[PDB]
Amino acid sequence: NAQAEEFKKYLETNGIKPKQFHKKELIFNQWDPQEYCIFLYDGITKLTSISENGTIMNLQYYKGAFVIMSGFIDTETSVGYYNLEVISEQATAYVIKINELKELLSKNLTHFFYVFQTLQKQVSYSLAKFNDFSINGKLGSICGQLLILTYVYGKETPDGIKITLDNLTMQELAVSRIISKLKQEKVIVYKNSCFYVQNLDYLKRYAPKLDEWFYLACPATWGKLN
Amino acid sequence: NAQAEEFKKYLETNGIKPKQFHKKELIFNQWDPQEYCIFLYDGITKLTSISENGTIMNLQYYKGAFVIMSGFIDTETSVGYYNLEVISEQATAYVIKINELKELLSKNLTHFFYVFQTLQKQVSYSLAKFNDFSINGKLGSICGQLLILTYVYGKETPDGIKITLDNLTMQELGYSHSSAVSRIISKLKQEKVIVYKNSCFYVQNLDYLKRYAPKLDEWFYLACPATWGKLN
Ligand code: NA
Ligand code: NA
Repeated sequence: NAQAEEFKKYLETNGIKPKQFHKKELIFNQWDPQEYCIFLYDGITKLTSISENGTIMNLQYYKGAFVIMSGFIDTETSVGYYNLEVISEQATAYVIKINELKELLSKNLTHFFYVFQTLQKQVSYSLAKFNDFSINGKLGSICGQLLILTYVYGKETPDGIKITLDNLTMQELAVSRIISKLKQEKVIVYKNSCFYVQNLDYLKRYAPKLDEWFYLACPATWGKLN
Repeated sequence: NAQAEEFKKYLETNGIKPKQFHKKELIFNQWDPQEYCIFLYDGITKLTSISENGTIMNLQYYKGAFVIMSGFIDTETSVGYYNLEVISEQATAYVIKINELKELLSKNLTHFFYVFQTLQKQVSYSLAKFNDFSINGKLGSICGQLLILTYVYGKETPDGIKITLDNLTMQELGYSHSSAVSRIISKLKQEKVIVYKNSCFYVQNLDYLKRYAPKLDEWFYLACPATWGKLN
């Protein structure tokens, strides 16, 4: 991701230093009155919410390089009260107050467009997941998440497409019903302490709009397993 | 609003004329290779995806003023195979090409921020919708849709917060028939939180919708506080 490398070099040349975080550690929480822009450079995180009765809901997942923003860029108020929790063993992220982001992007249109496109990618990803859901319910939801894991952390082997993601990260990342029936049906295989995908076509068949979204947004990655 | 009218005058000053569209017309279709930024100034539209077997899927509804885009601004490549259908009797929208938009935004950062924040609102909207869903299933989904309808087209009257929306648009949204949905709707009608009278919906217990769709209420507060304050 050359755009992300250029973005980090821009950040550092302007005195913003990388921070490291450990699993379960929060980059920002939902009660923070300071709005941020997190350039998640490396690792995996989850955007979660805490309801009034303390129930934790997992809303989204992100992997570096990506941009998460807790405030609006111009008004600098909150876009929504959330927590960004690290779920990989380690994570590297650049934390910026929203106003400093406004300045930095204001003096560079290239990286401004980069962050813009990260927003666009979120929006189109949401639309594709909603389409796949409207068509196939939770089967399509799970097929889409499995397809994303396949395209991202997938490696071909004589046994299938190994999802080379740490087993602990996989655990951290009705459901059981249809996934048991999926591996029942040989779409996935949980042999040798890891998931091997052996029916990519099935996944694509049931998450067609997310497959399209990945084809357009991550064409390089999409082209290796197709 | 103010920012929308400023963006409209900016577009016109840069030689971008508005365009009219009748109901069911397509502002753009999935096969058009040209990418666009669409500034829907007036009216209502819907973003559809057509599956292999022809099933038109309704993904999202947009109301003017708002901004839709079919291409990524950095790479100038498509964000997806979508259609933008007008569901209003009439709609006024500006059709800019993606590269022309890049030029126009690079020349004035206030409009750049306007569009940036539009996308931010859309992202956080999806997040809030999914949160309320994960919490309260279809009850929360329905309460949230009713809440956003009430904030947009709400009109305070002795009969509650009337939903100032055509019965045609209301049928397009389907409120007027899924089994599960009817079950929820009937309970709500019987409880006297929504009353369907005068061929139109009224809301008499906004607190119920706000309580069983909390994250969307929060979203409206944080991104549309002008509208949120009218009914609070
Ligand atoms: Na916060
Ligand atoms: Na397109």
